[PDB]
Amino acid sequence: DLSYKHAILKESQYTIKRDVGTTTAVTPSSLQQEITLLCGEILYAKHADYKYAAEIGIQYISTALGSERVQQILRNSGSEVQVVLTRTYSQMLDIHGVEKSWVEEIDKEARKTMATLLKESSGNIPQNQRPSAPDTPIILLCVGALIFTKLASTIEVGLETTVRRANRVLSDALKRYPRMDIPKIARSFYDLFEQKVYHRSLFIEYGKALGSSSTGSKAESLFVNIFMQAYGAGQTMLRWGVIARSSNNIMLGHVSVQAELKQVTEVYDLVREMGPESGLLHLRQSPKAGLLSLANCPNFASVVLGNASGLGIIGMYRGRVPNTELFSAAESYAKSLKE
Amino acid sequence: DLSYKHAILKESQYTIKRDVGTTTAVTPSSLQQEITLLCGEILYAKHADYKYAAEIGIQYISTALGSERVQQILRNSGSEVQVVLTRTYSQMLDIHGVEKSWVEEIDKEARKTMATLLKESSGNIPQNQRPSAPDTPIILLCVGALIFTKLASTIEVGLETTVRRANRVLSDALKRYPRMDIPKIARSFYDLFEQKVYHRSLFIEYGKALGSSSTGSKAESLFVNIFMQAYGAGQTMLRWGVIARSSNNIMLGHVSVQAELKQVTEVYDLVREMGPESGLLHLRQSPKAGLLSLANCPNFASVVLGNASGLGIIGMYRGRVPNTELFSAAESYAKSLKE
RNA sequence: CCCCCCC
RNA sequence: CCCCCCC
RNA sequence: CCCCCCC
Repeated sequence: DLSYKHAILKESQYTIKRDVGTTTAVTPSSLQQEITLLCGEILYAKHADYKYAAEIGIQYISTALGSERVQQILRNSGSEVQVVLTRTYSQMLDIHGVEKSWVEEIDKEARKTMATLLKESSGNIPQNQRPSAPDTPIILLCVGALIFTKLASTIEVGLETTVRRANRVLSDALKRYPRMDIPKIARSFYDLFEQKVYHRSLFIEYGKALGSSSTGSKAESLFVNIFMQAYGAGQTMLRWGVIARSSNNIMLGHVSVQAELKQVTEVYDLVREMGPESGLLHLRQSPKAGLLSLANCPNFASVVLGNASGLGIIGMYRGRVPNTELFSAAESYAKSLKE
Repeated sequence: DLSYKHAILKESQYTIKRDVGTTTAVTPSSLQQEITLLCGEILYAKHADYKYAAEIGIQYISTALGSERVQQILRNSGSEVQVVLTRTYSQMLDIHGVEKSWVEEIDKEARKTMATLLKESSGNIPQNQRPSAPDTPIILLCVGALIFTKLASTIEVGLETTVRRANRVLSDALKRYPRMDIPKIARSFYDLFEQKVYHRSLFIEYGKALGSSSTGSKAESLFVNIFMQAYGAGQTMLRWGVIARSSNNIMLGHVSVQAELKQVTEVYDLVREMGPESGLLHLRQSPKAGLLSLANCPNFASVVLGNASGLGIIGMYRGRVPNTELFSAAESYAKSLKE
């Protein structure tokens, strides 16, 4: 059945159309040196409103890939959003859907903070501490990638995890910019990813275009590391299933587990059939996701969760254990094997 | 014989003609923003009559796919129903076959409820609690998809299951709209699916056009999840047969089971021959369904039902057990293997 | 005739 | 319906 | 995020 369902979904002669009357903003590569400034003036000043930081990160992505490539990416993502270009005025940027009041506020706040830290201090600002640093857009996109790995999770868990992991992953940027509010920027990125779902596809295309590069700075290598940490998002049950098989859990040989193993292997075969893009299904909110669910094998899922709980892997996972006796037996065996 | 029967049914040079003098209603995409309102004014008010909620969900489907694509879908489903377009009047909708009194009643009831909940309360209605929310048509179609998975079952079982599953599947919508009557909407959808059988084909085409989409909201992902839960409808005996084979039931090696295994494998080969569209045969009430029946293998069916009963899968399945001795032996072995 | 559980 | 830990 | 010794 599962192969037939995927065959129906894949073999479609008709293309969906959505967001027909909508538009979005991009910034041409000719403005990259400008957007960098903006992407850094968000980082070293303490701003009251961090509402469009995610849009500025996506603007930098658009400068990197190019306006035409970004339009093509949005078009092949199933969304008929018409790209609107970015202009300059007196210079500053007039990004579509980003209020000019916001851009002026961010610029003025950063200029005032820079003046205050230059007047009082000894005037020895290093090359990495200024807003026009060239890795500041990647530093913002690193907060974006941290909150990207938690798009399958909830908002509160995502924000808490983003802040906790960014105090260590982004320690160097925090030292360079003492006053960068990872919570508010992470909230902005979560809002962008939820509202504009095609920007998930744009962000993934940037991740690919960055990982495929021949050279990169440490910021881009960090961004790619986090982006790849997001790969199996929304499918931790499959990873824990292969973990359970590697652990040689005895309760995998139970009668009901052996009964469901056929369709479990069917799900894994479907994973292989989709191939490399299967991992990005839940990150993209591809409607085709959910063909990879193991919820139709309650006993296998309970055994997998029990094995994870025994090994300590389960952590604070919020999934359901359908069959509690199998869960407890598997947990006991996994603890025994671990000890 | 079974391959020959399918060859006769498939190799037909003549097309059937039905519903020749009949007509049905569609709504053009230009009215989607309007139909959404209607599809949500059914959800947050307590209506005396929920008679045409299913037709309003199908109207939203018609806006999504388009009027011309919907006409083509109805034509290729074997039904010569002439599509009638939807108009507006003073604005509200005049849907063909939907009485204007009903639309006026629903709109007035929703407006009165909104006025009552705005006058008494503190006036802090969130963006998701209002009728013009853009996921309300998908919320109605989710009740429709829940009752869709029970079209092979009976009406009472379908309604009971729809309400039971919708208290959990649709918990968030229920929180957003405290007064949405899943029983009456489910009854309306069951009535639509029984009366207009071509709307099963339309609803399946919407499911495909939604699953094939590159992006979607959580409502559309939920709808696709339920729609795929409906895939093997009307053929639980085949699923339980492959379950029995996976369980390695000893009574499958009995003399009579081994006698019938040849034509059983013939049925499964026919399943593979039809391919992806085989699962939707009973959902569509395709007359070609019934070639997949295992009723001509009473001993295999009894063994399969016994295995299911032993594993606890049988639940409250109402199929017949032809050979009770095989059923009991298979149930005993399945319980023994499970323990 | 067929279908019939749970998710 | 699905998802849900850590890195 | 990754890396981190010796030759």
